[PDB]
Formats: sequence, structure tokens, C-alpha cells
Amino acid sequence: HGSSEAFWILVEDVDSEVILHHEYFLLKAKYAQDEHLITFFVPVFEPLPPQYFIRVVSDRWLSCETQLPVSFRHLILPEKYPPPTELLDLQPLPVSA
Amino acid sequence: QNTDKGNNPKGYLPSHYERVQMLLSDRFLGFFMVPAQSSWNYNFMGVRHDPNMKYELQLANPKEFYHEVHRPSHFLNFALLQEGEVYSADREDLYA
Amino acid sequence: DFKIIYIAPMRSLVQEMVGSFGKRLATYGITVAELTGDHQLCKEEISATQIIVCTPEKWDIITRKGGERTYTQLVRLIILDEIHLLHDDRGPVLEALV
Amino acid sequence: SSEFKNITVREEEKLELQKLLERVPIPVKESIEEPSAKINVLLQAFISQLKLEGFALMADMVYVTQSAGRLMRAIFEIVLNRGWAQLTDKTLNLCKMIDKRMWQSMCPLRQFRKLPEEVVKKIEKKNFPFERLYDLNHNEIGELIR
Amino acid sequence: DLHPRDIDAFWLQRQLSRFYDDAIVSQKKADEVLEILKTASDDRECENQLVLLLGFNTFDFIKVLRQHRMMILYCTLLASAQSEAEKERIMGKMEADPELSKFLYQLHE
Repeated sequence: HGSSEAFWILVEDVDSEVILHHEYFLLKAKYAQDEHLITFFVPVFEPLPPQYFIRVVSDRWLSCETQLPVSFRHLILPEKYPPPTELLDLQPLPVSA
Repeated sequence: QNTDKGNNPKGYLPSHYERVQMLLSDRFLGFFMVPAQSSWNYNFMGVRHDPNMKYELQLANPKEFYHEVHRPSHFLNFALLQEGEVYSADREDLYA
Repeated sequence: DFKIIYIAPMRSLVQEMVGSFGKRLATYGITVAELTGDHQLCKEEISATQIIVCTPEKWDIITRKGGERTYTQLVRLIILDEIHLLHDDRGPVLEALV
Repeated sequence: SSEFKNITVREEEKLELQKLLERVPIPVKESIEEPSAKINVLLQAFISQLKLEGFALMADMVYVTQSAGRLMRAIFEIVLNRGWAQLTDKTLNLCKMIDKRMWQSMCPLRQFRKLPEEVVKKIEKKNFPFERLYDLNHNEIGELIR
Repeated sequence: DLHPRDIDAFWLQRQLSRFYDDAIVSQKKADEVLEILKTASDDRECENQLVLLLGFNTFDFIKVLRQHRMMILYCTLLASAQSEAEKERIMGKMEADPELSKFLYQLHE
């Protein structure tokens, strides 16, 4: 393996034809045998997909791929938030108010 | 009750089926389930396919028909490089 | 606190200059190595070694990808072996490097 | 690629190229007297480890594969940056197939070059999935491969 | 875009009725808006009286009331002039101001 093993974290839709989030992941030799928290943010579109897929593939090794289906079956999305209060174009307030 | 696997078996009428309404959708998305241990296409691995075979499933997307893992005899039956690269070309990979 | 780049034109000249400078600078503890492999292996080999023996193209692809940027304030000496490679079709690599 | 703009297919090797074109596993849409079909089957004859015979053809193969490392990595980075997931799976796999010099349906134990190739071809002969080998013991592996 | 011919005697109440479904309260809000537009020192305290009376809602109408404060007021006073002497009195008051004389010209032709 050497000093490091390089991986690609590819997060893609149900069709696996758009990468919603790719990122490089260096698994360094000091930090094998322990969990790496990789926090990222993926977009979710209005035809709510059944899954995303996280493929963590090796950058160097053939047939080194772990796919994980992030399933959206029991995913309760938050409500589409109310619109912000508008700046009503008030005539600007003198301090005598 | 049918056993005649031909294209015109006996007792086969067009009252055996009725066309039902089927329509398409942009409004929702479906998904796929592929087998877990192997993949789905056994048209090249035809002897490896039994009708009484057992398979688990996998929430994945299916590979193409002519994908690499579906025709392993096209990629795996190669003779190994035995006394190859001995009269090859000297070219230095300068960038790699 | 320092790195020395030895840019030699051919790769087997580089692989024997690694042995020559590894024998001659052995009493100093100086790590001589050859820039090969993927870009992560090359930035690890730059971070680990002092005499970095490479082709002009390998050092140029490292400077283009940026894997020496943390150690160019540590590069104090580049040695362009066979600089009449400026006449070669590999000439633009050396002209870009210099 | 424009790195292979001077690769021409000479007639003195065309017969050998046909013996590659009937054996390379990815089909080639071109005819073999077009140079792109030559670069195609030379890359696929490299990854397949087919033994070539013409000196010009082995030299063209060594050239197109030493360019193919960077060229396939550049295709992979273009395709990854634009976000195409199927093509980035194909291109990253083809980078690793050019680098490791094996097709991805072959055993992953060919990337460890320290194994005997006879036991690796015994593993590929007994074609189970590679992930089956994880659950077995060192006795159970050795008697599954015999 | 608001013309003096567009403002009639009950244009104000017709515009308040888009926010008040009742008609007694729309009539009350209309004559309250009329005395806000009339008994006003100047612009911003009148517009603050309008957002005090009609809320932070109805603000596009308060914008229209503030932008045309003299046109809406004097054309509503002229169109709701029930006497004829009251009508020529309001028109004589409007001829003394060139902005109101401009609205008076726009009312006729």
C-alpha cells in the first residue's frame, strides 16, 4: 500500500449518471484501522429519489469499490420553509420617530 | 398447463391476455435491484445459470448487457504473458 | 531544511544516479530517490528525500500538478544534467522548468 | 488523441492486427486500416497481455500505453469534473486497468504481483465473486481453490 | 400609472375593499385614510399613519397612497363633492397649486 491509499468518494443519484458530490480521500498509513468521518452535503431534487449511492473506489486498485445505498425510503424531508419577510419600502425612519 | 416451448403452441388464443393501461412518469423515480453476489446477465455465462438457482438481491444499479463482468470468458481466457516483453521496445515513461 | 533536484534526461540515467548519489552521500544520511509513481507517491517522495533525481518531464508534471509547492522554498539547487536536451523535442520541458 | 496523430497503421503488421482484433474484448467500431482502430486494439492488447510480434507494433503499443496512463487520467478528470458517473466509473476503471495491466474481470489478486499466476488462474477458473474469499478461513480458501 | 380620472369618489373604498371584506369597515378605513391624507404634516408621518391604520400588510396600496398623496386626496374630495359650491371650492383650491392644477387638467383632458 505504501504511505497512503487514495480513494474517491462519489455520491450519485438513483440513475448513477450525475455525481452529486465527488471528493478525494487519503487513507494515510498512520490512520488505518480507525474510522474517518467525511461530512458533506448533497443536493436533493423535487422528484425525491429512492436512493443516492456512495461509491468509495480506489484511485489505484482494480475491483476495490464499496458501494453503499443511502436509501431515502423513510426520509422525512423538512417542509419547504416559508418565504422571508420582505423589505417593505418604508420611507426611511428619521430619528425623531 | 403448457409445455410446448415453441412459437406456436396448441391451444394458444389472443383471449389469453388483455392489454392494460401503462403510462410513463417524470414525477417520480424508480430504482433497481441487482443480484448481490453476481450480476444479472447470464447470457455469456449460460452454463452457470440454473433455473433452481438461489440469489440474494442488492440495492444497486444494473450493469450493461455487454459489461465486462457479464462476459468473463472474453476477458479471462487470455494466455498469460509468458516470456513476453523480452524483445519489447525500450521507451522510458518520462512522465510516470 | 533543503532539497536538491537533479534533473537528468533519461530514466535509467536517473535510476543509476540514484544509486551513485546514494552511495556517495551515504555518510551524510542524505536520502536520494527517484520521482516515480502517482502524484501522491511523488509528493511523499519529495517530502521524504533530499536529492530528488528525476526526468525533466516528471519534475515538470509535479510542478504543474503542484506537488512540490510546499517544498520549493526548500529547493535550493536544481542540477540540469545534459542541458543540451534543449535541442531535443523534449526541449520545451526544460525551457518551461528553467 | 493528438498524441497519436503520427501513429499510422502500416500494412506489414495489418495481419497481426487482425489477430488482435479477433481477440481484444472491447469491440472496435473502426476498420483496422484506420489508425484509431490500431491504437484501440493496441491498448486492449496491452491490458489483455497479448503477446505481440512486430517490433513496430510492440513499440507503438508501449508508446500508446505510456501515453494512455496520463490520457486516461485526463479523461477521468474531465469526466469526473463534469460529473458523469457512469463514464467516471469506466474511466477510473480504465486508468487502473492500464496501470495494473489487467482487465477488471480478472482476479484482484493480480495486483499483488507476488502471487504465482497458476493459483490466480485457478481462482479465475473457479469463478465465484471475489467477495466470497473474505468470509472463508485459510483452510477454506485453500480447499476452495484446491 | 395612476391617473386622476382613475380616482373616483369611491376609488379609495374600492381599494380598501381588497383587504376588508366587510363594507362598513372598508368605508371606515376609507374615510380614515382620507383624513390621514388630508390632516398630514408631511410625507413619512402620513405613511407611518397609513401602516399604523392598515398594517404591514396592504403595503403596496400604502405605497400607491404615499406616491400619489395629493392626487388621491384631492381627486377623491373633488369626485365626492356633493354640493356644487363644494365642487367649485375644491377646484378653486386645486387651481392654487400647480401640482393640483396638473391633476385638474388631467381630470378633464
